[PDB]
Parts: sequence; C-alpha cells; structure tokens
Amino acid sequence: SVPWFPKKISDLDHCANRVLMYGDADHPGFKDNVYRKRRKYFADLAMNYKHGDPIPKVEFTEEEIKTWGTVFQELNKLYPTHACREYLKNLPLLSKYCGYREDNIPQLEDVSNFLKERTGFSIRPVAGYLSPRDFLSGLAFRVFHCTQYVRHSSDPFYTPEPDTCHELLGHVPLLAEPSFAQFSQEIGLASLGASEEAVQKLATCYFFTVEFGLCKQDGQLRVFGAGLLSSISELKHALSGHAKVKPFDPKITCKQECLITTFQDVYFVSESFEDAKEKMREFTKTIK
Ligand SMILES: CCc1nc(C)ccc1OCC(=O)N1CCc2nc3n(c2[C@@H]1c1ccc(Cl)cc1F)CCCC3
Ligand SMILES: [Fe+3]
Repeated sequence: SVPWFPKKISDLDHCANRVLMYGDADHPGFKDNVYRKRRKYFADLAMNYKHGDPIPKVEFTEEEIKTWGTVFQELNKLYPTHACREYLKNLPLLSKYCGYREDNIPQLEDVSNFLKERTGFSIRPVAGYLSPRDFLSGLAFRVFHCTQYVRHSSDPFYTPEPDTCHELLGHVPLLAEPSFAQFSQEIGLASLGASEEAVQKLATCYFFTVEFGLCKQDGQLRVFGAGLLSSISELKHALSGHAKVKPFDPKITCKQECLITTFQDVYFVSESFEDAKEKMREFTKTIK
C-alpha cells in the first residue's frame, strides 16, 4: 500500500515537525549555553507554526547580523562571476523588496510573500532535519522548509549544517525563477507516496541539482546549487579547474553518493532548468 503523504498544503503540519533538532557534539556552538537556548527558541517557533500563520518575525542579535554580514560580503564578491544568470537576475529584487543587506537578515515571512507573488513558492520554518520523503513532499505544494537560526559566530564559514544564511542566499533567489520552481515542484510531485527506492533516487537527483548543481550558460559553467551558493570555499572550488564534472543524467546521477562533511567528489552539469526538468520527467516514468 501507498505510505501516508500530504494531499493539501496544510497536511505539511503533520510531518514538518518530525525532526532531528540541535543537541552535534563537535558543533561549534555545542558548549555555548546562550547559543543552545537560542537554538531552542528557533526550534520552538518552527514546532509551533501551523500553516496559515504568518511566519514569526525574529529580532536577530548584533552577533547574528555580523555573522550574516561576513558571509554575505564574501559571497557577493563571487556571485557575478560564479552564479547562473537566473540567480543574478533575482538577487537584486530580493535586496529591494526583502531587505537583503550586509547589515540586515531578511525575515522568512517577507521572503515567503515575495516568492508567493513570483512563483507561488512559500516558506515554512523548520526546526531541524526532516526525512527526504517529508522534505520532498513540501516541494509538491511549492513549500520550501527553511531553517531560521544562524550559524555560531565562532565560525562564520561553517556549512555542513544548513542555517538561514544558506536558505536565504542559496535557495531563495532560484525559487523566485519560474522554470526552477517548476523543476523543484516536479521532484516533490514525483516523490508523493513513492517507494523508498524512488524517494532515495529523487532525493539524490535533488541533491545534485537544487543543492550542488552546475549549469552551462553561453558555453561557460555557472553555479545554481544552493549548497555551493552559500559556501565561499566550495563555490570557488566548483568553478576551478580542479573539480570533476559530469553531465546531469538522472539514471546515472541518482547512484552518486551525497557528501556532507567535505566538498563533493563530483558535480553534475545541467544544460538548463528546462532540460533538467525534461530529463527528470523521462526518469520518473521508470521509477513508477
Ligand atoms: C531531499 C533532501 C534531503 N535529503 C536527504 C538524504 C536527507 C534529508 C533531506 O532533506 C532535509 C535535509 O536534511 N536537507 C535538505 C536541505 C539541505 N540543504 C543543505 N543540506 C540539506 C539537508 C541534507 C542533509 C543531508 C543530506 Cl545527505 C542531504 C541534504 F539535502 C545539507 C548541507 C548542504 C545544504
Ligand atoms: Fe539546502
């Protein structure tokens, strides 16, 4: 029989709270009590959120805003030569309408309203790590589960855990692009009630596009993966000559191991978002 899956956007209330929350022995904020309390604060906001709520606005601390500023300033030096054209198009809109600035962390609620207007995407705050199945299921309704906390200030370059900087600078600009939003939703739609194997394969295809994808644009390689776009060192590494790259090809790509504590071993290059979408459509037919 088919496993439980959401049939409407509010059904995400029943899975979006199935998470692994902070407390991570080697995490940089682990021995910091103020940080632990702060992470609990963010976790509770997510756990108590229900669909239809405005996303609680947060007053970020001076320390949090500086950490954001440090990350934001370095990445912006790189985007013009590293990010795909779609990302560059949308980022200035975010600055103008959502308050993206070195000295200000954008509110998820504002970003959510921006995306609802542009592509029908919306944000739901998430307390911690969701299963691949639950995470993908949100995409079926154009819902992106977003962490709201900030990485520990001791290491502004700590990326193996997604934080709000990753969400806001890595994912959001692409979710505001129609072709990309369609591509993402179709991964979610394919995952709904699918087999475990199918969910694994879709999650890996997602990983090597939405999180670590490269694309070829006017004969040059650019970056569209969120994980690269929020990671100063890997963003540089990926477009350097030292990285190994292969064509995006779902039946091959879905077998590749997804790495978290290190740079990827390989990056997959999609021709365009429209083409990646077509390739997934052919692929999803084979996994039922
Ligand atoms: C379909 C995405 C996903 N895949 C897996 C294997 C586990 C969970 C999951 O969704 C929730 C989740 O933990 N993640 C999705 C969002 C995300 N964005 C990033 N990350 C994640 C995170 C995630 C964790 C582990 C793995 Cl293997 C993949 C992930 F996408 C990790 C670090 C780079 C930036
Ligand atoms: Fe991500």
